[PDB]
Amino acid sequence: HAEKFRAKEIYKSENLIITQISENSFIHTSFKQTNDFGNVPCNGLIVKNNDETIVFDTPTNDKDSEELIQWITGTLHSKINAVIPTHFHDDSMGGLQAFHNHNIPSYSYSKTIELGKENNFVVPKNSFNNFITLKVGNEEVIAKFFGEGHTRDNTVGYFPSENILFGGCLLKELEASKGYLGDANVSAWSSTVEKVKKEYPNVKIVIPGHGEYGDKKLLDYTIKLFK
Ligand SMILES: [Zn+2]
Ligand SMILES: [Zn+2]
Repeated sequence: HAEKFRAKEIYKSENLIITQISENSFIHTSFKQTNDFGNVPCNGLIVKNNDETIVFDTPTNDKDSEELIQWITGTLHSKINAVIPTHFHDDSMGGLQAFHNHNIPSYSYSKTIELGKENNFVVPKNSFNNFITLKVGNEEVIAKFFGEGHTRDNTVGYFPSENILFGGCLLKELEASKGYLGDANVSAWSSTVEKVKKEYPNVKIVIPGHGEYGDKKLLDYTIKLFK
């Protein structure tokens, strides 16, 4: 990592890690319990302007979501304008009920709601097809569907003021394996990520759904992996 903004790990408990990666954005990392490999890390993104934030992805469960919400409200001293699960799997949406219990507006791609309901998961209350821009303070965030890949509903988040891309599980960390393909369209995945890369050429940081963030190289790696 050689970004002009030197990343800072500003919070660490047994269950949640916050890593500041730009002046006003932060990776949230929590864990998914798998009966096979123990706890595996899962990422989301917090963006902030003044005393307002937007969160991409929930932790897998309400307890960790509550820890995250209380950290934002209690330590970042900010309101949460919105939460945006980037796909229907638990590592993006499993802890959504906690956000609803705080009356935090939730948004996802329409297909995320459809696939969530098919699995009797709690789903967001608002939907879009195929992008939305939401205000955070005097800035905005983009949430957009570019095509199928890891799942058929996966969306990405972009914070243009700091050129931060939250790729979600559509994006892989460098050298990652292909991961869980049970819900994937591997035929479209590379083309989808090519579209993301074309749309955000000035990207500075790319955050994958699991593992280590980096720069545009994660886009190139993920494209190549699925060709
Ligand atoms: Zn997934
Ligand atoms: Zn994932």
